[PDB]
Amino acid sequence: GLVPRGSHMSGATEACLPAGQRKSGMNINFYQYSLKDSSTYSNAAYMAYGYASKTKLGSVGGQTDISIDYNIPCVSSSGTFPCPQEDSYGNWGCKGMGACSNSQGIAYWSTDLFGFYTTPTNVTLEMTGYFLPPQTGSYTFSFATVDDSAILSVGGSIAFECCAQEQPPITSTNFTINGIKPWDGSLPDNITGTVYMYAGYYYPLKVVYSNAVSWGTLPISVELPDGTTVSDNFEGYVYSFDDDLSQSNCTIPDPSIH
Ligand SMILES: [Cl-]
Ligand SMILES: [Cl-]
Ligand SMILES: [Gd]
Ligand SMILES: [Gd]
Ligand SMILES: [Gd]
Ligand SMILES: [Gd]
Ligand SMILES: [Gd]
Ligand SMILES: [Gd]
Ligand SMILES: [Gd]
Ligand SMILES: [Gd]
Repeated sequence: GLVPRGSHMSGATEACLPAGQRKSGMNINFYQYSLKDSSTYSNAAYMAYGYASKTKLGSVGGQTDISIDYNIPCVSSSGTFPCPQEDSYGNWGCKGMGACSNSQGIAYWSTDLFGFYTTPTNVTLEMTGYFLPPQTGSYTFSFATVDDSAILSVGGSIAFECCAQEQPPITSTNFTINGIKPWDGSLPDNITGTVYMYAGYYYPLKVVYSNAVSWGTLPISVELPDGTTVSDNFEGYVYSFDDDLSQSNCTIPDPSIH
């Protein structure tokens, strides 16, 4: 055949070719989330778009280094230092610091989330941008763990619409990774999702992350078609573009035949 036949049942992931000035990194938007609310973020509609109905706190652009690793303070005999969760013990102390005098269960203010001053104990954030595959093939995105609730979505009309990165969130709940905190309690370290991508196309990427209490954690990785893994620092892979709703040709519904 002179041409490829295309993915079966138009199953290729939609991608984009935005024509404007590319910027390195993802945009991060921050939204209010209530301390100790362990229910709101267990709903798919909230995690897909509902988060943006709460007050927007602010934003930071140009972020390439995207994993979350937030540790609450331990107010200790020798001063105040962040405590790795695995080093916390008793009621409570932090290994190497002694007993901590402060509550685990209050809000704490910090810039650790992308330099933005907020409460990482209780917040929801939305990361948007475009993933640029350097290689054609299967990419496997993963969260190593999820504390508390998160989704990852890849593709036009799944993450967001082409050339419209800055618009209000779309309603798609067809998540690439569903790390939504279960009602039942529990969940494993499905957690991963696979997308077949064609080199040189821009794939919309959305990550929505929430925490209700204390520690927050979301280690983000992707396994490339060559079997190597990129973790935390996605520089060279993620980009933003200012909205251009007028760019008629921006959406590529089927990169497998374009
Ligand atoms: Cl601290
Ligand atoms: Cl100790
Ligand atoms: Gd990092
Ligand atoms: Gd951190
Ligand atoms: Gd940690
Ligand atoms: Gd940080
Ligand atoms: Gd669409
Ligand atoms: Gd947490
Ligand atoms: Gd592999
Ligand atoms: Gd803009």
